[PDB]
Amino acid sequence: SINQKLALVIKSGKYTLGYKSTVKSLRQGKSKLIIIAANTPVLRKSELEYYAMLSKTKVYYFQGGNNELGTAVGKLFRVGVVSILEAGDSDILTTLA
Amino acid sequence: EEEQIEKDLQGLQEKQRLNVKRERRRKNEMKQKELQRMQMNM
Amino acid sequence: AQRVTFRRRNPYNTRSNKIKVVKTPGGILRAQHVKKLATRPKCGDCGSALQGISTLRPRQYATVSKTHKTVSRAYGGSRCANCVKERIIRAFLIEEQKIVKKVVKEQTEAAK
Amino acid sequence: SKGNAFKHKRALVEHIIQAKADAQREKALNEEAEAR
Amino acid sequence: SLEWDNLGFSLLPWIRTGLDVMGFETMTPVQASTIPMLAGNKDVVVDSVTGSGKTAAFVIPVLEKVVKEEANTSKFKKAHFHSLIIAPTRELSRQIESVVLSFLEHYPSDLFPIKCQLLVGTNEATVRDDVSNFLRNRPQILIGTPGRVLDFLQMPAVKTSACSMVVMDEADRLLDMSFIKDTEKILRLLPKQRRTGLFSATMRSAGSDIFKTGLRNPVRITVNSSSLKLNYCVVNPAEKLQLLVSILNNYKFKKCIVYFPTCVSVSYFYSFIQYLGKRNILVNEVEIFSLHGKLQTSARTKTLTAFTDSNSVLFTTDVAARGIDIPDVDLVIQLDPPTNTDMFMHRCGRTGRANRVGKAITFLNEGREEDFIPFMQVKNVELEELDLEVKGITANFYEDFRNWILEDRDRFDKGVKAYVAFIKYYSNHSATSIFRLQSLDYVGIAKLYGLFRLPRMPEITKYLNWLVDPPVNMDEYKYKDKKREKERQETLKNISLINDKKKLKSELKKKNLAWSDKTLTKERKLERKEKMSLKRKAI
Ligand SMILES: [Zn+2]
Repeated sequence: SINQKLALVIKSGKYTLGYKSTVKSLRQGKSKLIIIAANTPVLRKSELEYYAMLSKTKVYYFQGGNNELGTAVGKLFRVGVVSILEAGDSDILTTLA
Repeated sequence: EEEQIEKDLQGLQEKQRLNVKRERRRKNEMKQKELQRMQMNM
Repeated sequence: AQRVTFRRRNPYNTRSNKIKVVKTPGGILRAQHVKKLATRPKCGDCGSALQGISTLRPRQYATVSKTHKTVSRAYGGSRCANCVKERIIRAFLIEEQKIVKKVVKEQTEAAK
Repeated sequence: SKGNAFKHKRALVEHIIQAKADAQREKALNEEAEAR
Repeated sequence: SLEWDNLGFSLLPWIRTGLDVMGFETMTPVQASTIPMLAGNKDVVVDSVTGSGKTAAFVIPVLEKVVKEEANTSKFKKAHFHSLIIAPTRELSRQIESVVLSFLEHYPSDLFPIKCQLLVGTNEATVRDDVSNFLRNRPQILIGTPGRVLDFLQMPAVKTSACSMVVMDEADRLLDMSFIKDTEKILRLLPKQRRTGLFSATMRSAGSDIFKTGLRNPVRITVNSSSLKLNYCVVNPAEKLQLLVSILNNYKFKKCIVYFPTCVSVSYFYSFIQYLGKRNILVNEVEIFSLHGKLQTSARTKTLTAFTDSNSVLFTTDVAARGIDIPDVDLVIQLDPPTNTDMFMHRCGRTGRANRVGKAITFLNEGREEDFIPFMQVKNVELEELDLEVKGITANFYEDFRNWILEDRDRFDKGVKAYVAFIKYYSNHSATSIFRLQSLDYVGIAKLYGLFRLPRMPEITKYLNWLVDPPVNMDEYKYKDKKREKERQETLKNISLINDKKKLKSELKKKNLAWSDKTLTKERKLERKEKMSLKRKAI
């Protein structure tokens, strides 16, 4: 699954939840992968896509809303986009996911 | 003299039992409430 | 405990004529008609009150300087800051998408 | 207090201090009960 | 296997060299089961017995993580740190820092250095000196007590954003009710995404409070193995100090640690025992020291290093009970059982290293002594009763204490203050049934401290004066100190004025109480009716 890898990343790796943190990490070049929820607004989604193209950061389109993505991460609040600074113990980066 | 010790031990134990029960009740209620709230946005 | 009444032709409790009671320097209570309150200018995109613009009656804007009814930013005095930011971002992204689509069309028509 | 658990100032203060006492006591309450 | 070579992640060559020079001949089970995981994206919760390699067990992964995350490089920023280490007492943190320095001794040159800084409350260095040398020296390891590290982190010159490793030693004590207020703030300042290591010999007691630290991917670790003797004596309180003497000059030991409830008690009884030794009451090659936690830091360090360095007795509070290890300690005496029983195992735990022949003794008040032993038994602790004769007391000991108190009024003040402090300390006691204020031998305890009058307390008035039958007036009692003698005489000459000030304060408090006018009205009615009945019944 993809939820197990995300949960392992949150448990052991390094991550940023939210649009502002994701954009800041994209600017700083510390992002390895950005997971985008399907519920995010179109303008912010396009801005994130352009920033990822500029920073050459891999993009994964999550199959669910921001609340499903928040539950997958392990937080009881909605998250619209996640950025993976360090995979840590998990292998989400290796499997092209 | 010892009646006060017996009374306060019994009272604190009953309070602890009621606290455990009410925490279990509220935990179930809020978990159901947050699940329903999270699912209502779609 | 003195009673006062309208000072103009209209005898009805209409929105146009509203009365306040004031004590004049003669020691007596007298009525005074109050004008309609001014409404803050609103943004043309979201309808929120514009920041940094004085609130006046429609004809009172003709007598004040331009700094009291504008903002130094583009669209200042017509649209708020967030709406202008969205407009800039949207325009740039639309232009980029047009460029990408044109390149894609050039490539897909280059096969033949 | 929003649920009308306290009826005036003294009740709230007494509840706070009693909560402090109980939060001091609960950890040893179980072993004391087992001892008797 | 317990071999350094066959560990999972192939420890760094200089860490291995430091280990080999230090030795240990192998790696302990704690270091075998904690180092692979604390450096492997897992938070750690470790319970282990005292002196089982725990300090190195959380120091080696710290250095491994520091090297791994490129903390020892020019890329590392200024005013930033990598790892934090917290301990409940200053001596424990200084000892941890000494261990880290010993490990870093063999750190190779020709590379960006790795340094540590100790942040403890001291009278030799303000927090601004700490900030200045933190900026100048740029360390990657911080070690300290919660108060000074909280003050240090609150300074705007220090940035905590690059921290990636937090270690709490004696984590059950740092999550205690008293320390939780400071540690909550300390963890609030630091980033949440980090690796946490909690280490404590009684980590099970802090049951659900470990998640207050913010563990992410945790693994609890429990390590288990007659090393030492646990005794107790049930005697009248007024004899307790005498019994202490009868142990000091008769038992066989190299180091004896005597625990006292309060700091003022430590100083007061230290002075009185020194006075007894002046008169040659106890004749032995014993050097007696006092060490409580309210001293200046330099004095505490000097006293501890003098005691650690020939037969020595230490009068210490619970500061020295936990963590610190003084070798060659033979005897441990707990003049009173501790306020919390969890620390009891620590107080008598200073001995028994490598199954050494060491004895622990405790004293009981004869009233509710039937409850302490079964309480420890339920907690899997067996206390074998010891019978000790009260040698050298026929009639004079309390008389000697009393006539020594009469020499200086400062001695009287210290004694009464210590007695009242002990009464307050007994008031804050867990296991209320075992330690009852009502059943407390107030007269016995007062006789123990040499006092000749019960201080005005609610406890004394309710649950129970002149111990010396011919009373002594305070007017002829001389303070013996020139500066304060004139102040006392001035206050004596102003007795009526201060009394009237307090009288006016009392009247104003009367008028400011709840519905005071109504209370005066009710008193008027009651007084009139009662004084009418006082004659109408007689007539
Ligand atoms: Zn707008």
